Amino acid sequence: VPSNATFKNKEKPQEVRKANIIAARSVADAIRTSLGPKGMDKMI
Amino acid sequence: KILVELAQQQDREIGDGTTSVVIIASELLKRANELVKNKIHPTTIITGFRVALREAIRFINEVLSTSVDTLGKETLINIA
Ligand SMILES: [Mg+2]
Repeated sequence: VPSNATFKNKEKPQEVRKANIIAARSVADAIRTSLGPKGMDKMI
Repeated sequence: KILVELAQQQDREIGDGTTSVVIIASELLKRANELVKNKIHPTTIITGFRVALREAIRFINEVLSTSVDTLGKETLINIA
């Protein structure tokens, strides 16, 4: 059950995908406050 | 820059009142700063100012005075 089959290598892509999701959800949080009739305008 | 462009605007339409339009607009935002601390959403704050404005414009038209007044003009001299 252990020690057999295969072992995962180069686990950085697992962290790269996490860094891409966290950075994308951070952008979606600022625009989330503008959703619906109760949303607010964003001055840039 | 909004009140800067608002003071420059007031000259275009009416030509007078650049002093009163800035003080009123600054006070509407000043008292609304405590209204958002109540958690009241701006749409409720904006609607409260607009519904009160619709009744305010109608009230001004009810309290206006005609230019007739007395026999002589006695208006344009006092207007200036
Ligand atoms: Mg004046």
